[PDB]
Amino acid sequence: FKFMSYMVNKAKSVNKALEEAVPLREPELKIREAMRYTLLSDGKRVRPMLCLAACELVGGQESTAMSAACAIEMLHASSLILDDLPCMDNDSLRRGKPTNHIVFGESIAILASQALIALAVQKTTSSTFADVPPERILKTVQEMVKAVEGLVAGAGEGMRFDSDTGLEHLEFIHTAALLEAAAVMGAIMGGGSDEEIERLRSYARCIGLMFQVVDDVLDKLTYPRLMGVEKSKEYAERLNIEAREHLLGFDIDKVAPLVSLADYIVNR
Amino acid sequence: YDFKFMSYMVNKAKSVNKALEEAVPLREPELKIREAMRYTLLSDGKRVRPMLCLAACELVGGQESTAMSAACAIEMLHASSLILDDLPCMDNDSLRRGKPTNHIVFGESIAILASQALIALAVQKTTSSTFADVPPERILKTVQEMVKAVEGLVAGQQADLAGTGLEHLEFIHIHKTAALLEAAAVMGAIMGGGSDEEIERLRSYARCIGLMFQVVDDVLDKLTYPRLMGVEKSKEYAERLNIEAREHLLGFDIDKVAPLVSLADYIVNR
Repeated sequence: FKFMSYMVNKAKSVNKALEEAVPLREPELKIREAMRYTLLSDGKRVRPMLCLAACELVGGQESTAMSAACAIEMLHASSLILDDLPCMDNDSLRRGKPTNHIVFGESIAILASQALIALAVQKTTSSTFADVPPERILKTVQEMVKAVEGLVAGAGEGMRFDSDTGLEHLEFIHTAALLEAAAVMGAIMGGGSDEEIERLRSYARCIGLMFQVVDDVLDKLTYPRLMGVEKSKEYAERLNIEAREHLLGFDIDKVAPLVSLADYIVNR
Repeated sequence: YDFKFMSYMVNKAKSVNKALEEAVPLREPELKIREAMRYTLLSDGKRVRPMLCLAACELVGGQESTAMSAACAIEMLHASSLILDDLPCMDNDSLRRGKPTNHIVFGESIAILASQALIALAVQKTTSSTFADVPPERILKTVQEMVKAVEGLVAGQQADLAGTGLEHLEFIHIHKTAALLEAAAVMGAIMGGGSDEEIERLRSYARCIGLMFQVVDDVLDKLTYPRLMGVEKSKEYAERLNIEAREHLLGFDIDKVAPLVSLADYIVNR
């Protein structure tokens, strides 16, 4: 389907706004090259793509959220430069053959991740575009830095014995902030009502969660074995239903792309 | 040794510290990540940058009230970068001032997390300012000033890693050491109501005083300043810096500028 199309187009459209955000120049230069090595590899720009979406959805236009969108992907890149560190997951190679720190060193990787965190902010914060009331960018950056916090953050509590019979029901409790951010920033920039902004953050959570439920199905703690694939799957579809619910309120003519995104997730 | 100033510098420091402590409470969760940030952040300073921020507010006719979130921010960012530079990957320093560093108490994994939470909280706290008795238009200018600071730090941390009159040390120093100082001055200047020119005069002052710290410390003694110079010619650089700094303050109210002059005084009189 074309949802892939258009989906593909946004991604190409984004990839170009990205390559100009971070060009080649001497000062400083490698940090800029390290930035691109991770930032401009092939990836589904889901996060930025969702930003533009949320913007168009609330009655704005794609280019206004473009630099919000560009930053939310910058934060993404800053994070997994850091996640692939030995201190953290220590994934020697992911997607790319080597990871950033394996090519450039831990020192240079870490630095690059910071340059990228500064840059993202500068861009959303680069005052810009539609000359959206600056009162508004604030909330945008706010929500985007609010993101990096819950990103750092990323059981028990309950127990019962039926006795009818040997039941012993035990309950537990248990990220994807960049996704919510993307959604929210975009809705902000495109001129969103407080309540549309929150509808969209609810949505972003649901599809955030059903991404990894679905990916785990494709295979310490996983999402398999606990419960069941038959179970994990239904879970994911229940989420897809909720995501639809949060889309209720918006004009019917514009929710198509987010309805479709949702479905693209679980339909694998 | 000057009192009143110290009295100044101290009461001011206490105000900031109280402001910091409450900005980062010990509440769960990430308990040992709020714990890791607090360890470095709440550790005793040396709260010049926040002072300078606050001073620069008052000088351009603002209240200490207005620039406190900003003052916290810059000291947070100081912390965040400080944690990062200590990392084995980078300067590799187990101890600082007799106590041991963040990552030898919490491990590299948490240290890094703590610095990221700090740089994220730093930014947040400029924008998230009450007393919005002030237009949001130059809260934004404040934020970009903190951005530049961060690029300066990166720039500078990166140059530090390059193990005859070469003197790029000045570049290193400005970029890392002086940047936060300049950010302090300016972010405070901005919040206060300052003209774009009052601001740059402060930015220059902040830079002279920046330089002048590192020149004098080197002296009260892997290239350092007195060696490429010779012990003395460093010591006039200081006072040349010292004067230049003072020049930059000419034009201001000769009352409200007392601390910034006195600050310069203090430093070179070592």
